[PDB]
Amino acid sequence: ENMMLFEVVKMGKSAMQSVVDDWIESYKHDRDIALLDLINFFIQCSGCKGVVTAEMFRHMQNSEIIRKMTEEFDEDSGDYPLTMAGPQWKKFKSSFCEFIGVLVRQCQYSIIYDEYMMDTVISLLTGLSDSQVRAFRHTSTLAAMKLMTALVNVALNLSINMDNTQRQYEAERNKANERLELLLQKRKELQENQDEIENMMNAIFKGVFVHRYRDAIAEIRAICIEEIGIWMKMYSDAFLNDSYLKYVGWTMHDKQGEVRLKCLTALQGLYYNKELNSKLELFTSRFKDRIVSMTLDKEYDVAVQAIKLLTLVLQSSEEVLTAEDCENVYHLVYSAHRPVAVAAGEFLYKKLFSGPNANLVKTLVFFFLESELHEHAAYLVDSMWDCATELLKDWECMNSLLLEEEALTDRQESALIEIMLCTIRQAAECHPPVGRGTGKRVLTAKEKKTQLDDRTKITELFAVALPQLLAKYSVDAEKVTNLLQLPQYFDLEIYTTGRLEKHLDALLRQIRNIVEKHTDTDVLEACSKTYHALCNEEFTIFNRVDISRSQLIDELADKFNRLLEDFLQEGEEPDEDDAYQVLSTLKRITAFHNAHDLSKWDLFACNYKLLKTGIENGDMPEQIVIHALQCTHYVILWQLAKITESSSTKEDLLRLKKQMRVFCQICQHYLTNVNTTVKEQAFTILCDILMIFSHQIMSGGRDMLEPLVYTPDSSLQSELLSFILDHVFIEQDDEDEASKIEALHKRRNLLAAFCKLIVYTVVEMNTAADIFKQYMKYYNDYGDIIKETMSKTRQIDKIQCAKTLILSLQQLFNEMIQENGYNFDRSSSTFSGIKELARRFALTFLKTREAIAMLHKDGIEFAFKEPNPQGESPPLNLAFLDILSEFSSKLLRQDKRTVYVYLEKFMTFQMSLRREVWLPLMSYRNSL
Amino acid sequence: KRKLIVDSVKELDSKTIRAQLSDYSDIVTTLDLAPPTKKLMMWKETGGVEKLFSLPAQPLWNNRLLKLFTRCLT
Amino acid sequence: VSVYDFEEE
Repeated sequence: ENMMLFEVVKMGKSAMQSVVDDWIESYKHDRDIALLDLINFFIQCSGCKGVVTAEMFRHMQNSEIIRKMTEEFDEDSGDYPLTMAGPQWKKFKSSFCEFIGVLVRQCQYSIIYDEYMMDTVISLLTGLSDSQVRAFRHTSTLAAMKLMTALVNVALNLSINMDNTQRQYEAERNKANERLELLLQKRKELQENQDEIENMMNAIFKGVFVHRYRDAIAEIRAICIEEIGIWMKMYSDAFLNDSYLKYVGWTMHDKQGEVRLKCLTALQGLYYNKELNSKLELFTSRFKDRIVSMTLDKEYDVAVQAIKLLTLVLQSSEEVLTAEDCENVYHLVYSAHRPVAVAAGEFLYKKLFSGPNANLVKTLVFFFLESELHEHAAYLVDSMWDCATELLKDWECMNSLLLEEEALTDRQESALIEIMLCTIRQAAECHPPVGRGTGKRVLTAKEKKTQLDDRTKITELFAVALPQLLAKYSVDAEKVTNLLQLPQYFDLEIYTTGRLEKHLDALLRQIRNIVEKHTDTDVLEACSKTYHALCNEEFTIFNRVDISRSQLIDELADKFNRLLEDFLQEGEEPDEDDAYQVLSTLKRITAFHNAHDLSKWDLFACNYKLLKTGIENGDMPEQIVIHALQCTHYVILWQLAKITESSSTKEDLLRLKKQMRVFCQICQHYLTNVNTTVKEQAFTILCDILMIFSHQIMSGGRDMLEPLVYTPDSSLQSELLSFILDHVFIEQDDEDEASKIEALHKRRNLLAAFCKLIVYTVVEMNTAADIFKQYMKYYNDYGDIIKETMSKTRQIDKIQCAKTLILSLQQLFNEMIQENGYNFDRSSSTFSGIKELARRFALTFLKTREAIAMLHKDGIEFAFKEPNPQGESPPLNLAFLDILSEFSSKLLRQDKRTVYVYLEKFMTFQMSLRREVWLPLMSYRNSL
Repeated sequence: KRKLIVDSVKELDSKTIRAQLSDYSDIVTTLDLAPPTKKLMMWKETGGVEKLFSLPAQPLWNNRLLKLFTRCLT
Repeated sequence: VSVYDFEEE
């Protein structure tokens, strides 16, 4: 049956040559019947459910057959087989294509020349390829294109048997005259058949390809380009020309990514071919700028292929690319998208990276410094982890290159530590840096051994070298902070088990040297984080390192006391140089009091004493204040950690609660300070404190700690919000990109600090009103924070959320009048946005039913709460409900009259009579 | 009416293709850079609302202090 | 380069 053949290919279960061979025998017995089922197979592969008949075939031309098949198409949707999803339709797409191809290849030695089957098929294909019906035009174009590839395979076979027979003719001439004669007739017969196969190929090409490669439908565009890429590859002698390649050239500029991608894979195929083509030179000279421009394709996948292709070009020829082009490709190792970054990494390796690795390491350093786009090397190292892993892991080569003696500039030494430190991090932590890596992909067995071998080797090499390097560069703050991060990647069992105790001591000394000789904030956090990573109770160096750590803080703590003993005498008016001395030890203490339990030294007093002296006299350098606040904060957390048990105590808590209590009041008055950074610091710690000491400190079976009852006051609740409105929501414009985004992230951090207090009931939820109102104004900056906070408030009290929402709108209403007035134009694009905001707010709405009710029931009270003082008693708040009308849609049908009864308790009978200005009332009630 | 997709236009004309060839500025873009400072790399790791709502505003470098904040979120 | 000059239609 007609349908039997189509349903076979879709569901062949078959060696498809079996269907083709069975089809071919049906053609030898009767040609007309077999062609009818081939025609009907194409029609049906298009999704058409109609049928072409014998009488239609005999007397009807194809344009008429196609018009009748469109009539009877009898589709149920706009989908056809080639546009369906699912593996059964992708399988069908493959059966379809292979059937066309095996069919032609099996008819290639006889039937294909019978001047009957292939002219029928081709005529049908190109008539359907000309149809406005997309199912037919897309499917025929795919069929013609696969059809055509087969013919290219046939001509390539003919060309090979034409030359084999030429070699058999010259051989028998070179050594009987009735066989040279049978050979020259065989050569002429083969030439005739070549001519017939070129005719068919030319029919498809001029009849289908040159029209359909520029099809309105991009997928049809992509089918043609992929297939011309295939012929040019398979029969390069006949098809690798300017007159076929021009189509690929032009289409590279297509506006659709799928199309541009197929152009590049097609060209990629003509290059791993890689064999001395010169007609490719002319094409690349003309289209090289476009190919380079596609390294920044809007679509990423095309950019990768563009880069990959360009790397082939380098191999094929290299001279072609020119310097500016190469540098544009190099810049992309810094790209956000790793598939681009490592493609450019490969181009960079190939072009300019080709002990031994000593100079290759220097060139990486020179490259990283010459390309001033990134200050660090994390992303440079990750763009090349995959290709040049052999080199980026030669730490011994980098190691003694910073030590054992033109030499190295000082920027280059700093570039090399960061580069080296980056290789170490990516080698120990086998993941890319943030924004490059996958979603917690876990590790192959070989990855895991490679991950444990590297790690020991790092440990063993730099246990010995780390203390030397630190000594040589102890004074540069940039290079110490880097160096100090290596031990957080070491395996510490190796320190003990491999005769290394001497070196650990030698470094721990060099670490206590740097803390003493530095005041940089990063230098000191590195010192504290490493001492933490070395004081792990799982390993046997804890006692050795702990002793050194206890000696370090015995020194700094006793000194700090001595400095405060002098700095705060009543008549010892301290100068700015005495202020740097205090700041230096305080900062060193601060950095260590974060990551280390320093309650044994009881430092609350000193910090307290100074915070209370800056408040009383108001003369106190910001940095002493900021750092004291930090230190105090660390002192209370650490105590609360040791209230883990009460194996500890029952009486110490009264002191701990009092210190949190006073520290809260101290932060609260540093929050109104004039200096921005002091405010942000007091605010930051306050948000953390209030969350830590919330009611939440004991639902998790933590009930012992209830007496730690600090709820924020009404005073602070708003001064906290005052901080947000003055320093988070700021005037908007519309040191270049890098610093502004830093500032945005810190403003986001501060806003989240407060919304955490909202979502967690620390401060009354009414305060979110002045935050929700900024949802559209600050969408890109703070949008995501605002809509997850307001949905968290929704999730905990849906109607309270609605009650705060419309007060947010109520607070954009009285902003609008505050400067302008009560006669303000009520269709302004200011008003219109408040209306749009509300529309979007409405969409947030299952228990939605009373939420929306009181929703309306507060907007109603706000809309007749103040009457017009000199007017018909219109009201002052009449129009505000045009906004609320955007909430009517989400209302219930039953309370869409309970809207009224409540509406009517407020609305006088006289109001509805009046219209002009009163319109907001009319279409508020009309909404209901 | 019929759901069968009939295309009124089948081909892009010559002039539009000439236009595509002479202007691709709308299908190329500027380089989206990865975080180019160490601190901008940190703010991408701890940024996004999920991490920001589960981490304190003042960073605590020892898990014991950190835990004291994490424990109090539900 | 002139064969690659688009003059179709």
